[PDB]
Amino acid sequence: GHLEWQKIAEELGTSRSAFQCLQKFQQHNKALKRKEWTEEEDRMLTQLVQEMRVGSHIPYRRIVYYMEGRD
DNA sequence: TATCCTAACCAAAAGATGATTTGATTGAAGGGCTTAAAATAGGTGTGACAGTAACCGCTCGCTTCGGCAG
Repeated sequence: GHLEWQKIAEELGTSRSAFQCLQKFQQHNKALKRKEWTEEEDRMLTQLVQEMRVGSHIPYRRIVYYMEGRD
């Protein structure tokens, strides 16, 4: 279930640890790197942009702290 | 589409990696000692010497100045 990555590393059998396995998976996890879009992400992105943006300047990536699976 | 992620790459903050320059240290030498001795030749100031110097709780005895005396 993408959980207990110590067990995942042990099952891998190449002497990897949980942290390395998780790092590699997250760097190649479609669920994390959101090529997709969701309604709540769009709504909250619009809300934060409208709250903060002045003129043509918006906090393009500082919104990522609030919305998951982004950069 | 409006917008984004962030694979691989461009612009900028910050975060870091080694070579070079400047602030700082010091190793060795100029130097200028030491007592230890032995010595002739010396000059006087000064510091003892010494002196005067000066400055710094109860109960008797004794006395006087008037108020009548002479």
